[PDB]
Amino acid sequence: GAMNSSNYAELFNNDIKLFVDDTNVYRVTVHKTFEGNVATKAINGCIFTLNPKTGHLFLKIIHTSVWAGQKRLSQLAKWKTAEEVSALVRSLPKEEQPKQIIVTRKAMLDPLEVHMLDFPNIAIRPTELRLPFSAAMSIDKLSDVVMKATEPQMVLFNIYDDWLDRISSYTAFSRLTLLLRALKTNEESAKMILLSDPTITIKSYHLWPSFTDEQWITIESQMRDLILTEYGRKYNV
Amino acid sequence: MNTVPFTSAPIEVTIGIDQYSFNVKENQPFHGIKDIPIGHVHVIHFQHADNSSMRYGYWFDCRMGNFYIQYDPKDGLYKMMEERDGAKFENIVHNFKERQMMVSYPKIDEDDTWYNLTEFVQMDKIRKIVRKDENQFSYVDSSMTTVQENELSDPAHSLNYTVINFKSREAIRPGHEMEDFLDKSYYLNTVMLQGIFKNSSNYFGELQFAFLNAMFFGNYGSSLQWHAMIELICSSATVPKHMLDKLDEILYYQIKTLPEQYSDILLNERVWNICLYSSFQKNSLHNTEKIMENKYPELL
Ligand SMILES: O=C(N/N=C/c1cccs1)C1CC1
Repeated sequence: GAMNSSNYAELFNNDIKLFVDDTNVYRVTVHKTFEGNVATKAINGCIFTLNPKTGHLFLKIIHTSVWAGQKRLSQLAKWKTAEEVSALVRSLPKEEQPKQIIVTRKAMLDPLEVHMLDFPNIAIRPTELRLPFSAAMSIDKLSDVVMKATEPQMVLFNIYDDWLDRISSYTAFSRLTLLLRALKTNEESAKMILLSDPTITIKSYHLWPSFTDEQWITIESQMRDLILTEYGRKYNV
Repeated sequence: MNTVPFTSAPIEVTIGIDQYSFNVKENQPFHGIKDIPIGHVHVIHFQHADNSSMRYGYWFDCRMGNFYIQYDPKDGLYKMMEERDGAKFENIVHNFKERQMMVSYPKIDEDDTWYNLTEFVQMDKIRKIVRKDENQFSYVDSSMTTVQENELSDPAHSLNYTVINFKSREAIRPGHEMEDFLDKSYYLNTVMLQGIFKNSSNYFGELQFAFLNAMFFGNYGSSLQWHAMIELICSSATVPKHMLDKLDEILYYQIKTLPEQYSDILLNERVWNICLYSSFQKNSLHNTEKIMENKYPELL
């Protein structure tokens, strides 16, 4: 059924699975026209498709050309997502195809089920988890490749860098979700916490800075603090 | 002007004949139903006074043979049978009519209700949905499951309705996923109408049979079939104008006939709300929308 706090360890077992987040597929700026009406301008988007066990990120860049001459784009965006995920599964060797795909938004269930009818043994699941994958475009190197794309493109990343050398997938996913939650709640504050000390750099082949185990504990503490403060101001609590 | 005689009525029972019903007492000198209109299928149905929770009956057409009812004390039910000796049968009906121990099919001259509910229903199509080839009549009851329900366990006693599944390869053309899921016109027109039913009369005949089994027996799988066939039309942007006009008449009479107190268990809120207010055909079913809004505004 639905993925929740009760069945959380299932994310780190040996059954291949992917999270799919469609939040950043269809992106617009809203603006006034010369006549004082409102119009949208699409900007490049991305599908966020993540193996939470390995950290492998399949970032399908959605070029604005996709939307030209199409109607009902928020509806089309869910179907285009399902089409691209389906195309990705078909492109993988059988032994690498996922057993389950977990969609971060319930509106993706029907489009993905319909595109995956050919794969009756792949389970399409919702989740009760409120995952902060919308904040993916706060990761500077991911934002860069999306906004520079001139055509449809798939780019592969490891969102955990080399962390799995030192920590389990459970711990790596917990750190990822804490960093993205912080970036979603107060992007400027989160980015300052990550990039303030200039001695700690981001390797060319990495997304996040090269923190020692001790520095990750401090960073993780600074992120939890940022999130609780912002909760207090929100709810006047 | 046909007759279905009864050997006897040994157990207290409610007897339905089409949309009508009457009570018979244990060992009441009741010997059947006369003046049954030729030209239509009919259904004779039973609920025992001692078991209100179960309903069973027989679809038949008096043009296909001489049929009678006889209670079986072993299987504990009223059974339909064919009498192959026409002279013996005429001799039996004449005697019971002379002694006036038969109820008359109580049709009002003005009243087209039964024609209106059975317009496209044909015995040869009933016998393909309900398979018992050695009989010319078809048994249905409350508990019989559909082929569709069975796939999600005795095939011999199932309702073989045409399987409709909006999330199936049959329903969705490779490369037309979003188009075919949001506009079911291809599934309705090419797969079902051209492909399986051959024409809209056969499609309507199955829709009308499914409703009647849902109403008369409380058959849950029949109710699911009726709603799926309405939803397939309502969710299609491209339907022939004659089909929409006929569907509106069909549903009007079904909603008019439904018992007011069963509106809650016989009508699916989601399907009706979608069909009348959201679907491509939301403005196409004037007669149906008016009777539903005036009779069951709570459902909507
Ligand atoms: O669940 C049901 N119960 N209906 C009972 C009835 C009793 C007599 C006629 S209908 C309907 C199939 C959906």
